Amino acid sequence: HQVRHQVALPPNYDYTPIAEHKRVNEARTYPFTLDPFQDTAISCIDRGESVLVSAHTSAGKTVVAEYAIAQSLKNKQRVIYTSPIKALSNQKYRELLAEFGDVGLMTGDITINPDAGCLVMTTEILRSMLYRGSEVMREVAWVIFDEVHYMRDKERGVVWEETIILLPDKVRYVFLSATIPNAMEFAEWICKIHSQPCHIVYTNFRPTPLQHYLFPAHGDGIYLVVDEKSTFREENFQKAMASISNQKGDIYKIVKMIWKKKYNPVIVFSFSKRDCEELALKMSKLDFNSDDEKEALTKIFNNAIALLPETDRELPQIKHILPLLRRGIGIHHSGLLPILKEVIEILFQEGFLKVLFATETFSIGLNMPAKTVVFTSVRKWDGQQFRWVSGGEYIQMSGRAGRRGLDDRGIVIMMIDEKMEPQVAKGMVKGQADRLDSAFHLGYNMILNLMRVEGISPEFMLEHSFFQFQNVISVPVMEKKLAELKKDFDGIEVEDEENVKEYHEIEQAIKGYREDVRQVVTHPANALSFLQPGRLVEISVNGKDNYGWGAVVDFAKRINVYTDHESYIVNVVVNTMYIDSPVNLLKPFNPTLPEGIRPAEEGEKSICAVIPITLDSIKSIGNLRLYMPKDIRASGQKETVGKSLREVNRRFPDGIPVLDPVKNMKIEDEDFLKLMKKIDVLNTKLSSNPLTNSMRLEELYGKYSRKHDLHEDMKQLKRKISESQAVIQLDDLRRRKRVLRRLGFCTPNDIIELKGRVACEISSGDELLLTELIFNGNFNELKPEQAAALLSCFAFQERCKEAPRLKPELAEPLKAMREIAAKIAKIMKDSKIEVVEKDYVESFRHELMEVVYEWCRGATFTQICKMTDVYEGSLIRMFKRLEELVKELVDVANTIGNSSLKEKMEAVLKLIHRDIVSAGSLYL
Amino acid sequence: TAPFVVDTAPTTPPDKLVAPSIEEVNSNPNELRALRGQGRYFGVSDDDNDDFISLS
Ligand SMILES: [Cl-]
Ligand SMILES: [Cl-]
Repeated sequence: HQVRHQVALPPNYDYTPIAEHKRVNEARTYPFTLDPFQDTAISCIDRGESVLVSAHTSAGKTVVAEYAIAQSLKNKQRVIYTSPIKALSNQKYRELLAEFGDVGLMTGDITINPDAGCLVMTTEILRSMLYRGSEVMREVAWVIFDEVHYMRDKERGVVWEETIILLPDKVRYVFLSATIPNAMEFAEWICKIHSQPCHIVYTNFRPTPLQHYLFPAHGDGIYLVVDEKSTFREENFQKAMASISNQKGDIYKIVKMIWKKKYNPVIVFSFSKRDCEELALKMSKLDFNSDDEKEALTKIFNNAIALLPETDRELPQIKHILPLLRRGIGIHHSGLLPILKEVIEILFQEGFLKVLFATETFSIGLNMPAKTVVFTSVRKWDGQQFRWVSGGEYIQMSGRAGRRGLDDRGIVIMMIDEKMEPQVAKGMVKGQADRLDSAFHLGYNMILNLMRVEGISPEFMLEHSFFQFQNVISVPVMEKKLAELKKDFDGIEVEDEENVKEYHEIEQAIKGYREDVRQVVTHPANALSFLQPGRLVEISVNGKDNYGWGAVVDFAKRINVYTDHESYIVNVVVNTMYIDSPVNLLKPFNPTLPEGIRPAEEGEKSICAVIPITLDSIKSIGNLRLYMPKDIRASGQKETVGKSLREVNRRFPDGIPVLDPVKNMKIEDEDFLKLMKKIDVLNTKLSSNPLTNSMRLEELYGKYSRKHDLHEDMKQLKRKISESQAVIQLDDLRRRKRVLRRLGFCTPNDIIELKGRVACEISSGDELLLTELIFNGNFNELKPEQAAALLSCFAFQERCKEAPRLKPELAEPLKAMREIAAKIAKIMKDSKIEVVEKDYVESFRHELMEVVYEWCRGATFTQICKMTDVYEGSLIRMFKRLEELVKELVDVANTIGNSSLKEKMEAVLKLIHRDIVSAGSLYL
Repeated sequence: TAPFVVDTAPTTPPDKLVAPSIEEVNSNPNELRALRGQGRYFGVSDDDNDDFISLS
């Protein structure tokens, strides 16, 4: 393919062109020829210069990270590999450890070999360690950010940004990213805030090329719409979209097809745990493994299960997954037991699972691609939102198709249904990746920590923010647009009349009433009696596409409740159809015309066709009827109608005469008549306006039109500019400070209090509410299991259908805590913060208080799974977060000498951390 | 004593299904299949190039 390089340089910097660089030695060698994009980036690293690599996942970004690790270890320096989430870290830890040996891991869940030369850690742990000011950072020469484009995430994005800003200038960075369009900005931002060069290596290289296919629901096969050469097949696409417009078990057929044509392994994506298991259920009748394979994976499986006690081994979640696995069918989502999630990944890599039903998260797992990828849908819940999966997302996921060694191509199949709009579908498969736009936002833990530390400030963080940086770049571009508009406006501000204003007003009023008339006469109650064969009708479908005058062939009651206008289909002959429109896709009673169907424009040839429309598409009904052919489908008959239309238009150059709605159609109710009279009043009033006759007309009119648009663009542009100002964020800051002052976390002089200091060290739950809780004493008299239960209200982030009827020993602490939250949400409102006070209080989810409480009192796993609808894996996830939170509290208690609190929190840890909840990971 | 209370007060209806309590649940793992396996893999079974590629 092609490799693009750029570099962002500090002022007055002595730059030697990267391509001239010759490394004296290779800090790491590879058993394959480097790709130039790799070679280049590695030179950057050899030169001690930061670099953003921007490439697709199969392209080999890992080669670059590895080089930085080796070079650091070689120079006796330390290096940090930051992953987005803990699951990837574990995977990456396992991969790096085997390679370089001198490797450790620090996540929310665990710490291994913390003194190693190469540390794998999550962005969150990095963040803490920085604010914690750990000495580790001093020794660090390189920080690698894997998947840095996650910085654009609305809720988690801030952490990336925050930690980057926080890093020492001496440090150098390897940023790994998807192919983003605005790499330059990122580099430049790095360049400014860290006063060092930052390279950019970009490439669209794909080792294995993708073919994109559409599968219309209930269809008979798949349609190639984008081929290996990346060529868009318009014609096939049109066919596909029409096939669904004319029209859960399809999946079974699709997998069977894939099997039959040897396209496995396939990842079948869905966007809900539930959809995943359902789909797997349909497959199980099939069997994709040889007896040898069955034996092999059963051994692997048992070996994983071996650490677990028999009592856990007997969970039906464990016992009844094995029969799926043996058939070569996998499942993967955050709801499974972790141990199952892991071994399934493993069994997938070893090629024992030919079909894998998975949620989105599997797509960013380490080294787990397939030959084929199937989207069962492209709609995902953002909890409380309905996303058409972004182009960028479609790409990244579809990028998991095509296995470098073994496949000529990757196969991507997008299942579509009636809900699908063509533009959206077209948009995905021609996926253009999204910008990396900052999602920075102020946070209390952030602010508080900045205040705590001598040399830095909230104001600093804002100033160095990618967010603010993206502003100071964009604003001048916009002020340049505004001025260009303003100049055109002030220059176009040559209105000769205010009579024009009157003209406009009248015209539009008339236009509006005529539409009212239209609604009436085209209503089936009026129109159907006048739509006899041959009737001349003026056509305008969706009010956009004007086919001019056509002729009715027939009409009929629409058969699937629609609106009245939409309840009848009329077939009409038009002679203005664009010559290349796919008229072969038209179906006789589907008013949703195929993509491509359009009128011809100024310099195009026309053809005659029979299209189906609803009464909405009728603009006028004429008082003429063509003599229609007996068989409109017989050769030349359409063109014959067309000739007659030409003759009619030629015999009526100034418009085809229409049915008088009153004198002909007999529509004479009172309201319709005064409607016609209003139209009548305005037409004469119009004639009185001097302009209507004159020659100026369009000159004076178009002028009038232009200023207002221009005025609008300006008004709109002035706003975007207004909301791109640093002061916004600065307001947010002062407000949030009020809060911290009002709550007693910091002085009015913005000096941190004892309460601020403890809140600093809390990252797992809401640091305000938790802090308040602690200092008011709510934990003082609780037994540990109560504290556990109360604390679950911060670790639990999931949504569920069942909820417990709390006895008092849980209901009271819950109540007491909601009161404080309330007091807090008060103060939040008090400081003009965009917070809905009830939603806050309720954001602390309580539905697992009894689960946690009883787990802490010795209930078995089985029992607590029965006490809630939350998934087993989710349960363990929640416990693990709960542990992390608790450890953070143990820490703060320690550092304020509250020996009683500390012991309590420690006791909680001992209650939680046992049995299946304490099962270790297959990777560690 | 009296096996009832007098109560003429209202209680806000629960937003969600009432979950089972510790008292209602035993440690028999096979029971999960019915109680929690609905529509899940461990639920109980009924037992108790070319432009176009066809499914064919
Ligand atoms: Cl995570
Ligand atoms: Cl079997």
